Amino acid sequence: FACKTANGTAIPIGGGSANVYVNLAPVVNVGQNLVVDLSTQIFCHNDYPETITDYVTLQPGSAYGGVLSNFSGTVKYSGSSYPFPTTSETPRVVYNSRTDKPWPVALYLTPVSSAGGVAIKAGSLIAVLILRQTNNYNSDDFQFVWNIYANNDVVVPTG
Repeated sequence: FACKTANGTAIPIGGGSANVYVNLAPVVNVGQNLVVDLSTQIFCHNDYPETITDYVTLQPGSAYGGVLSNFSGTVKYSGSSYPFPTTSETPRVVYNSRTDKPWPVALYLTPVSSAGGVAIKAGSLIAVLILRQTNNYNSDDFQFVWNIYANNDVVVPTG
């Protein structure tokens, strides 16, 4: 399980935690508003698929940070939505190929205002995600943290 950002920046492997800088494009929707689609920003593969299959889950306690710290919403993880901040462990995503594919994650916000918005500055913290990596033929089982930072200035709609 080895990942990088769309800008080309490596993300640590093997249990190291990371500061991960991403571009975001928030959008207002009926119901949940999109904060960031990480599936356009973080790409991952498996460098040893013949010998091991990787499984990755999002752990409880994953949450917004910075100016979004007080907000709730949902996380779409591999085609299903779950409460955010997370209070349970998601099902597993499988990595079994050397070909980069998205980390299939998008973060949404529950409307709490009438037409409000929150400015996110480039360089500021968006979210703190806790990941857990396991595999099929081993007992290796470790957790690590991705601090998600904004690359660009945006307005997140809260209405």
